Amino acid sequence: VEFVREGTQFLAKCKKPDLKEYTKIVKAVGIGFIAVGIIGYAIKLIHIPIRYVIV
Amino acid sequence: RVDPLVVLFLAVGFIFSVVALHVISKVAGKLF
Amino acid sequence: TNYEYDEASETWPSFILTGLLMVVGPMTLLQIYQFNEEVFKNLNEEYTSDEIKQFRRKFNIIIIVGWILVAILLQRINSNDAQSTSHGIALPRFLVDGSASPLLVVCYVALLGLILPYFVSRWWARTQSYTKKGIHNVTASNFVSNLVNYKPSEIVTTDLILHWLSFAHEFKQFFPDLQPTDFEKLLQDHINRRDSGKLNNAKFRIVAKCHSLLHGLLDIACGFRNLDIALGAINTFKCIVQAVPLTPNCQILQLPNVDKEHFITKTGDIHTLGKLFTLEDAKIGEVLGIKDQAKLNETLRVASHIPNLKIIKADFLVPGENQVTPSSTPYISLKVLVRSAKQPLIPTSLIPEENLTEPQDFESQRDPFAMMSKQPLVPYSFAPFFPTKRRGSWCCLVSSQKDGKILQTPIIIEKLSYKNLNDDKDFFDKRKHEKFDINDWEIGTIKIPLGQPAPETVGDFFFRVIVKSTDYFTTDLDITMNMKVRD
Amino acid sequence: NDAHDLYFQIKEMSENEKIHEKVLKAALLNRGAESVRRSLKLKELAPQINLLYKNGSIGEDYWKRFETEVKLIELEFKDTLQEAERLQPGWVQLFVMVCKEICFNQALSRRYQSILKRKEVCIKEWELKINNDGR
Amino acid sequence: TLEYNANSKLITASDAVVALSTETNIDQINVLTTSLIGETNPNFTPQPNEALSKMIKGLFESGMKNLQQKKLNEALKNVSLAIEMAQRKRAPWEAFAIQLPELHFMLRSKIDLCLILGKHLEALQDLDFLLGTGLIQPDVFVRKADCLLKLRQWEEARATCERGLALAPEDMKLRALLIETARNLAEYNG
Amino acid sequence: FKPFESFLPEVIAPERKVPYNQKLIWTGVSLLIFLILGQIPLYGIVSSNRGTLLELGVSPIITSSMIFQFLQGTQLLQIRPESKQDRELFQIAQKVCAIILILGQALVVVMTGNYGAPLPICLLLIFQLMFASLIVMLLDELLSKGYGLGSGISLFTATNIAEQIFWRAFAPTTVNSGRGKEFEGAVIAFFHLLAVRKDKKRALVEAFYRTNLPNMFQVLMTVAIFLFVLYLQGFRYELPIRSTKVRGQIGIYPIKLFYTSNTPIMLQSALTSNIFLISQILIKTIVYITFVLGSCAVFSKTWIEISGTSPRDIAKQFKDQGMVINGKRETSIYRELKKIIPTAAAFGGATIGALSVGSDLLGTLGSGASILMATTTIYGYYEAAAKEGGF
Repeated sequence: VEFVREGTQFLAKCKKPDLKEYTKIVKAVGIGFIAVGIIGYAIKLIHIPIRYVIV
Repeated sequence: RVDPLVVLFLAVGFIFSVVALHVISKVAGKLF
Repeated sequence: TNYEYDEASETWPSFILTGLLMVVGPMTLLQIYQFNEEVFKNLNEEYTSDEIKQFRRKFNIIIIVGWILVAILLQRINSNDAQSTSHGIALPRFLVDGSASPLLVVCYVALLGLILPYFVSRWWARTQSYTKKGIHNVTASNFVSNLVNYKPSEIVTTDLILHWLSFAHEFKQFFPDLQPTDFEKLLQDHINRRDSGKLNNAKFRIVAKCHSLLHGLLDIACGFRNLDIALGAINTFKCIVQAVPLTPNCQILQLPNVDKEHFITKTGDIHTLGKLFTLEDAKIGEVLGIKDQAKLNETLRVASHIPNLKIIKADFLVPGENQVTPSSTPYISLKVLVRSAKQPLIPTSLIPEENLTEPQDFESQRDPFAMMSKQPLVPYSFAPFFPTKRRGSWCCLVSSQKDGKILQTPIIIEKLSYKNLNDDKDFFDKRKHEKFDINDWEIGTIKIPLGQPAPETVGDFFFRVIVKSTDYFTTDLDITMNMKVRD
Repeated sequence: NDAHDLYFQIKEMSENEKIHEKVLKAALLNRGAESVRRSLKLKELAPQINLLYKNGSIGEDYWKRFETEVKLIELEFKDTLQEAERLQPGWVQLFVMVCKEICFNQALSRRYQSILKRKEVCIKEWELKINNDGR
Repeated sequence: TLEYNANSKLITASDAVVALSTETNIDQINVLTTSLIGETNPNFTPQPNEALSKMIKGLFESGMKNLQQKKLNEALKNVSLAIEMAQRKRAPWEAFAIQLPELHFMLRSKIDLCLILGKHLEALQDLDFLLGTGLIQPDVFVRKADCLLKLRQWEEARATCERGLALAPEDMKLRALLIETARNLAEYNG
Repeated sequence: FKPFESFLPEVIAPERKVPYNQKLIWTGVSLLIFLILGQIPLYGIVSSNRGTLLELGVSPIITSSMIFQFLQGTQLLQIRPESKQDRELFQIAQKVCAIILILGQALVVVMTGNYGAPLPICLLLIFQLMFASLIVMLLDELLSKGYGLGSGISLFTATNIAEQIFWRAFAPTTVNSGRGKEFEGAVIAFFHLLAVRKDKKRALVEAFYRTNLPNMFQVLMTVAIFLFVLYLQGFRYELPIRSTKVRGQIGIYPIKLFYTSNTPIMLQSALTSNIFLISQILIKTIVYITFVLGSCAVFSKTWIEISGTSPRDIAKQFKDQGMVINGKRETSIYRELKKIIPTAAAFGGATIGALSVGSDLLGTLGSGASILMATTTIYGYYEAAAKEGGF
C-alpha cells in the first residue's frame, strides 16, 4: 500500500517519452527486431531441405 | 592475434568442409 | 519419414502467398501513405553553362509485380478442389527430393562459399579504405606525406595546394589513363576559366570530388596544427568553387558576368562588394563594364544576397557557470550579425539585449548546441561553375595566439538564418534609421566547442577564432578575444 | 626525398675520382644533419599523428609506416654514427653535438634564403607593381 | 648524377632538371666543404671563430657610422653586406646561440633602417622571417603592422595588429595602429 | 593464481574506434555465421539445438563466465581494480577455463549422449564439436572486443528467442490431425484458411482463436506487449548532475525503470521451475500474481547489492568522480539517491513481473522475460547508436 504509493510518486516524475521520441524508438528497435527475425527465419527455413538432402 | 576476416574465412571454410564431408558420404553411399 | 513435402501441390502456393504478401503489403502502406528562403536556386540554372548542365544530367515496380503475382497465385489456390499426427512442411517435393536436389545443393554451396566471402571481403576492403571524413586511405597518407615534409620556407599559394591536391588517388580511380601532372593543369584550367578539350567531363568530376578532398585536406592540416596551409586551403576552396583566381579584387570577380580586362584596366580602387555598393545603381554599370540592364539587375541581385558576417557579443561561456574558471571546459560562443554589403553599420547598442544572453534553463544548458541546431540551413550558393548544386557552408578554426597554431579540429557549420538578407528589408541601403523593426533583424548563434579544456594556471589568455566563407569571397570574420580566467 | 643516397653517391665516386678527404667528410655531416632534423621533427610530430590516428582520419597503414619510419630513422642515425666512427678516429662523440648544431643552423639558412622567393611570390600574388624602391 | 672540379673542391650538379631537394643538398655540401677547408683543424669545435665575428661586427659598425651621419642608403648597403658576410662566410658549426642572436640583432637594425628608408616590402618579408624564426615580441608587430598599413593590405594588418595587442595589451603604439587599421578598413569596406 | 603463459587465440582489439556502419554489419555477419553454424548437423552421428554443431552451444561460454563472475562477487579471485594487465590476465584465465570446459563438456556429451560409444569417427566427432564451440567462443570474443555492437552472449540469446517468436508465428511446417492440413504458423494458417475454405466467416473465427496451435490473436497480443515494452523501456528518471573537479561539465545520469536489466526474473523463473518439481512429488491466480510481483521486487532489491550498482556504491562513484546533484547539497546526493534507486529498482522488478504475468495470462508466443530480454539487448544497441551517432 505504501510502496505502491511511493512507486507511483516516482513514476509521476519518471519522464515518460513523447510520441516523437517513441516513434524513433519503435522505428529503430522493432525494425531491427524484425530484421533479426527475418535473417534468422531464412536460415531455419532454407536449412530444412538442406538437412534432408545433405543429412 | 587473428584478423576478423580470417575468422570469417575459417568459419565459412569450416561449414563448407562439414557440408562437403556429408556430400562425400552420400555419394559414396549412392555409388558403393 | 519425418516430413512430407506436399506433392499434391495443395500447400506450397499458400505459404509463399503469405511470404510474398507480408513483404508487399507494408511497402504498399508505406508508399500510399507517402525554413530558409533560397534565392540563388532559381538564378543558378540561368547562368550555369550548357556543358555543366549536361554533366549534371549525365551524373513501385516491385509492388505491382507482387500484386500481379498474388492474383495469379490466388487463382491457382482457388483452382484446387480442397488420430496419427503426421508432420510435413510447405515446401514442394521436386524442390527437395527429385532431380533438382543436386542443383539446389550446388546452388547453396556456391552461394554461401562464394557470395558471402567475396562480397564481404570486397565490402570490407572498400570500407577499410575510406576514412571517417570521406577520403581514401592512401590519399590521406599522400596528404600527410606532402604535408610533413612541407618546410616553412615556401609560402602557401593557390597553386601549391593544387599541386598537393592533384596527387590524390581518388582522381586516379576515376581516370587511370592520365597522370596527376595533367590533373594539376586541369584544375588550373578550371580556376583560370579556360575551355578544356576532350576531358571537359573529367574536369567537372574532378572538381566535384575536389570539394570533399579540400575538406579532408583542411581537416588534416588544421588538426596538424599548421595555420597557413589551413587558411590557404579555405582560400583555394573559395577559389575553386567560385572559379576565380586569388586576387585582391577577387570579391567582385566572383560576380557572374563582369568584364574582367575592362575592370582591371579602368578602375582598380574598388576591391570590396561593400565599396562596390557605394556607387549608385546606374553608376555601377559604367564601372563594372557589363552595360546590360537585365544583366546589371542580375549582378546586383546576386551581390546583394552574398553573406557578410559581423560580430555582436563575441566571448566565451562555460555551461552552467557564468564565470570561466581553471581546468573547466568552456565553449566558443560568438553571435554573428549576417549582412548583405548593403546594410550600413547596424550599431551594437540598438540590439535589444533579449536575444544576446543565452537562457540559463537546465534543458537549454545541458547541451547548448541544440539551439544552434534549431537554426535553418544555409541555402544554395551562387557559384555556377562548380558542377553540383552546392549547400553554402561555414568553416571555423580557433587559434592559440602565443604559439600561432590551431589547437583543435575545425568545425564546419551550415546552420544560419539568412532572413536578414531577403527583399523585405530592401529599403535599408547604404545610399538611415526610420521605420524598421529591430526584432525582425535576426542574429545567428555560432556555438563552437573548444577542443582542449581551459588551462590550469590563472591569467589572461588569448584565442583567435576565425570563420571563413566557403563558396564565397565575402567579408570574412577574423577576431581575437580573451578568456578572463579568474578562479 | 632525402640526401641519404647522396652521401652514398659521393662514396661510390670516391673509389674512382680520387676525391679529397675533406669533401667526403663534409658530405657525411649533411646526412647527419638531415637525420637529426627528421628525428626532432619526428619526435615533435608524433603526438599530432597519434591524435589523427585515434581520431580516425589518417588510416592504419600510414600509422604502421610511421612506426617503421621511427625505427628506420633511428637505425639510420646509428648507421651514420658508425660511418663517422670508421671515417675518423676519436671523432664519433663530438660529431653528435656538431651534427645537431649544423642541423639547426642549416634550417635557419634555408629559411633565410627562401625570403627572396617569398618576396617574388608576394609581388606576383598581391600585384604591388613595385619600383626599385618601395611602393 | 654529379661530377666536380677537384681544384675548386666544389660539388656541382649535371645538366639536368634537378629536383629542389637535390639542389639544396648539393649547395649545402658546397658551403659546408668550403667552410671545412677554412676550418684547418683535425677536430673542429662548436665554439665560434672570434676573428670572423669581429670582422662582421666591425663591418656592421661601419653601417652604424653611416647611420649616424644621416646617410641611409650606404648604411643599408653596409648592413646588408654584413648580414651577407655573417650568413655566407660563417661556419655552420659556429655557435647557434651566438649566431642567431647576432643575426637577429643585425637584422632588426636592418629592418629598422629599411622601414625609415622607404623600401617597405623588403622590410615586411625580412620581418616575417624574423617573426617566423621565433623572436616574437611586440616591437616586431609594431613595424610589421605599420608596414602592412603602408603597402595597403588591411585584412592581414588587422590580424597582425591584433596579435600585437595579444602579447602586451598595454602597448601604446599597437592600440593606435589598431585604430588606424580599423579606420582605413572602414574605407576598404564602407 | 594470476600468471599464465598465453599462446592462445585471441582477436585483436581495434586501436581506432570502430564506426557504427561496421558495428552493425559485423553483428549481422557474426549472427549469420552463428546461426548457419547452428542449423547444420554433424558428420559423426549414426543413429536416428541438439544433434547439431551447437549441441552444447553457448552454454560453456555462459558457464565459465558465470563461475568467474561468481568468484569475482565472492572476491576470492582478488582482482586488481585498475591494472589493465591483471584484467587481461583475468580474461586469459576465463579463456583457458572456457576452453577446458568446452573440451570436458564435449567429451561428456560424446561418451554419455545418444551418439553411441562406437572410433576414428568418434575422434572426428569430438574434434568437430570442439572446434565448432571454439569458433563460436572466438566469434563471441570478436563481438565483445568492439567489432560488433557488443555482448555477443546477449545478442545470441536475443536473436535465438526472437527466432523462436518468428518461428512460432510463421512456421511453414504443416500438421494434419484428422481434420485437415493445418499450419503450425499462425498467420500462414490465417491466410490459408481465408483463401481455401468456404464460409470464410467461420474460417475467420476458427483461424482467429484455436487452442491447438498458436493463434493469430496471440500474435496480435505479442505485438501489443512488444510495443508496450518498447514504451516501458524508456522511463529514464533524469536527475541533473553537476561536476566539481572539472567545473562546468553538465550532463544527466539516467536511471532506467528496468534498473536491474532483466536479471532477477530469470532467476525467479529458475526458482519457479525448481519448486514445481518438489511440490508435485512432495484464489491460486491471486496468490500467483502477488507472488510474482513481491518475489521479483525482493529479487531486485537483493540484486542491487550483489550487482554492485547499490546506492552506496554509486554514491562512492559520484564522490570519487566529483559530480554532485544540481541545486542540492553534498550529502543530499546520497539522501536523494537512496530516495530514488531502491524504490525505482524494486518497482522495475514489479513491472517486469507484471509483464511476465500478462504474458502468461494473455497467451504470448514467448515469455515476457524472453521478449523483454530481447528488447533490452536491442535497446542497449539503440542507446549505443544514439550516443555514437547512427544511420
